[PDB]
Amino acid sequence: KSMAKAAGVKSVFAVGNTVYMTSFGRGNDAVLEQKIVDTSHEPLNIDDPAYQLNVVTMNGYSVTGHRGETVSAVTDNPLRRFNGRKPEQSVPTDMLCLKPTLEKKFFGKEFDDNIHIQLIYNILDIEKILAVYSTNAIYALNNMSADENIENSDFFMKRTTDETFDDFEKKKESTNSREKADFDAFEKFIGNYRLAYFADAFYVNKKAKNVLREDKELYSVLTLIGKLRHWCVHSEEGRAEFWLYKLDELKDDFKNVLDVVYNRPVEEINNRFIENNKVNIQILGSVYKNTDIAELVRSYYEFLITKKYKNMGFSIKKLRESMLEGKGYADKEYDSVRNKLYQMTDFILYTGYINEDSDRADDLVNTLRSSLKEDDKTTVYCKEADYLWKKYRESIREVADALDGDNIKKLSKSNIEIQEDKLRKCFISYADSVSEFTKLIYLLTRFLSGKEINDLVTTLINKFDNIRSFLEIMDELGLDRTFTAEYSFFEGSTKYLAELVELNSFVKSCSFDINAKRTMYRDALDILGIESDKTEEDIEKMIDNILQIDKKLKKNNGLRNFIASNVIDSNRFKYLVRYGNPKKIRETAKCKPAVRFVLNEIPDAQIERYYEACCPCSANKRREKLADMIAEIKFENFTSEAEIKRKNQAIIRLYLTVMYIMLKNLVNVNARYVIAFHCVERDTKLYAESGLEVGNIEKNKTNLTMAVMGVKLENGIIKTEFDKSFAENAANRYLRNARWYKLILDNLKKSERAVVNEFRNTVCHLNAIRNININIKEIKEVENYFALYHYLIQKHLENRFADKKVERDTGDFISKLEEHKTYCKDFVKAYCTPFGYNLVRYKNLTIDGLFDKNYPGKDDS
RNA sequence: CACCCGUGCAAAAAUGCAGGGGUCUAAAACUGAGCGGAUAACCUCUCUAUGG
RNA sequence: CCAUAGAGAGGUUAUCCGCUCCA
Ligand SMILES: [Mg+2]
Ligand SMILES: [Mg+2]
Repeated sequence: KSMAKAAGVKSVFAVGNTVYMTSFGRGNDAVLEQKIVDTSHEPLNIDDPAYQLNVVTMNGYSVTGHRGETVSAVTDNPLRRFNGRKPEQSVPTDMLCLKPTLEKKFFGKEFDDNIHIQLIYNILDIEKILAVYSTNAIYALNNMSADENIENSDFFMKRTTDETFDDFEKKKESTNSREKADFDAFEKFIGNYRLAYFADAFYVNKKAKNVLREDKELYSVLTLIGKLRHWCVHSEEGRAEFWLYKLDELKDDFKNVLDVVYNRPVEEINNRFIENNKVNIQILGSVYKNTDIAELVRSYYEFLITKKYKNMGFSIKKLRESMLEGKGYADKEYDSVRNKLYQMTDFILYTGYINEDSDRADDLVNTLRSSLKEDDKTTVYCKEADYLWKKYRESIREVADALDGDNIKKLSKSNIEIQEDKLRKCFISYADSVSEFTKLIYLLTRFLSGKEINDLVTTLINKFDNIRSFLEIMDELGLDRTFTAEYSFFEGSTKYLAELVELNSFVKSCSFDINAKRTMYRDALDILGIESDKTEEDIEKMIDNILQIDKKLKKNNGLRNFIASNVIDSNRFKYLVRYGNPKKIRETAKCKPAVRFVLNEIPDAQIERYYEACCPCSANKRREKLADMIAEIKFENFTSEAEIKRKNQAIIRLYLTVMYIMLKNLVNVNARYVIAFHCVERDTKLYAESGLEVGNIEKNKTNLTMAVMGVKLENGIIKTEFDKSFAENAANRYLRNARWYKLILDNLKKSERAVVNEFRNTVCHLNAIRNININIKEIKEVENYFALYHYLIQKHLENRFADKKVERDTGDFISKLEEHKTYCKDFVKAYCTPFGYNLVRYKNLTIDGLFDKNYPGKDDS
């Protein structure tokens, strides 16, 4: 929407007395355009300008650019920020007024410019996007313990890298009671049958078989994840504050375990590439007679794994099926080998366009870049496809007639020896030459969904690209880039970016272990709610009897083998079994308002499909009628009678989707408050250095927002009222406003230290939705996930504060929370006060409508 | 539809207009041609399992 | 033999995140 950004004005920096401007270069690169010194402009980039200045004024610059459509826009002078209607030109400061402190921390001294602060804030944001995912992985691992009752377990909380497994093993005969339980929890964790759900991190493939890793390696993985969560959320004093940025000093055991876990896919991709694609390689070698097979395998590797020339500027898939349309290859005979035939045809087209038809590819991309309507694009594709078919008909037929029958088997067993030294110089780098930060990121991604795997890496790509662009900009201007010894990790930001993009080239979701079907069957029974009178030591025997494991399902066993054949292998069940406690997600599925409201986010196509598969007329009554089908699903104990069974068998996928969506987005909601508390700790640490008496944050979490606001606690409560002088003497720019200072003070006067402490503990340990089955029991309506999550956490707080002394404000809040079966809109802003020093974050995390980026709504005062 | 900042005009403190903000929040960037990952329907084959 | 379910292969249509090239 910003016409200034549309016209190409990437940034407006301000260093010293001058002001520099930049434009959008190639991708995320920034290129200087011109500099301003007191309404006098000296242009830069004379060779290829991006925009020109029409009139330059003290309070703004007018530009016109030709990025897309010629649009004229106006920018504002950075030196004039906070210098309007009441020394008129100075470098702007941040909202928190921590710019000098952050600069003196990251770099060796103060800087009289606002370029370094943006890089520092990007570095800070790197930690923000890691705490959300790191505490999410810890949620899954801690939840894999399958605790049935109320669970407050904390295993990874105490884990630290400073001690190795040799010292940890010394706690077996230790005379301290706490260390006994510390070791017993680890023993129970490694003895768990559900570690097979993360076989890529907990299992090693050594006919051979994949077995559980050694205890030392399991402990190292667990300690690494726990310490990453600890460092991401908390802010430790001393050298522990720079653990992620000085992972070089990790112990030998942790280094070796990181190397081993990272080497698992790379060895599977490089060392057995020929063995995995032998049939295709041999067929292509027979086709391309004149080429060298050593170069052919390298080209195939570039086409499949690296995929660096694949961005040819046109859709090879669409080209291939415009070429093959209307021919004999659409028959039902070739679907058994389509997966190889189509890919080999794509490789043939890609090689042709790379080598001999590069000019034709350039002409095609030029024509496509100026295309008007959809009719033109398909016509150009049809013409190119006609040429490609007339050129490659014989080769395609030769491939197709040698891709069936005994020939596939013969080429699948025949040995092929190939000089591979050419392929080595293109193989993706092993763990030997890959940095510990990226290896740790890879290890972390083993414990979360594939969608979050992509999101976590890509955000890191963007952040490191921004860091690199900022660093490059300050080298052109002659500024200082050299970080202090604490943060020297960022000097190699280019190589970290390269390693991260290389990792993203091949990263996939977590992989199960083939010997993990009995546990998944039991888990599916628990999730669907099928119960048996048999004990724990007999249900396993019954599962072994039915499976007789490579499955051998007996005849006419009914739901017993129906589940084993149709619900263990489902992708939805794979997603849900590693996320959410199986014996708990059934009870929360009984919340009719919760399932009814979550069904609104489900696509109107999925809803129609599953309504047509259960009932035999508006969408609202459709959703309502299928919501109670999801809620009260039932089965047997372990015409219409079979019909009501088939209905519940059909509703299984929608049930699993509903549960997974609810749990995932509730954890996403909790991630915001995890980030907020991390920020509170970090900013307390920063303000402590700047010269502000912040007190002890651990005792009272509102100490930051009290010291910044200027108030203090005496006799347990604040004895200071509103006075306009306090607003203007605030430590940061957020609280300089009188009305919001007053509102934050008012909400702060009705909070409790213990309540805020437990809010912090519940947000960090994720207990609010770990005991979701208890805290969701009585809800009248659900309006959004903000409301649902806050109801859950308020119910948890009331449940624990049942017998402890609670003062008038919290008592009134709990009374409201019990009278109305919905979250109390005042309790949230009462216990959200530790974020008051950051007013925008505080308002985002208190009133809904402002909470969600994708769901804007009206804000009430 | 949040917060802050610039300018213009009523006005004694804020409103109305029009803009900017990687240095505000999970939150800087318009269009076309594509690439990778993930999800959700529909069509056609193959392999399943439940039922009449 | 028909109904339903779930997987694998190939396409089609939305959607989100990131990246390359051009204007
Ligand atoms: Mg904690
Ligand atoms: Mg930012």
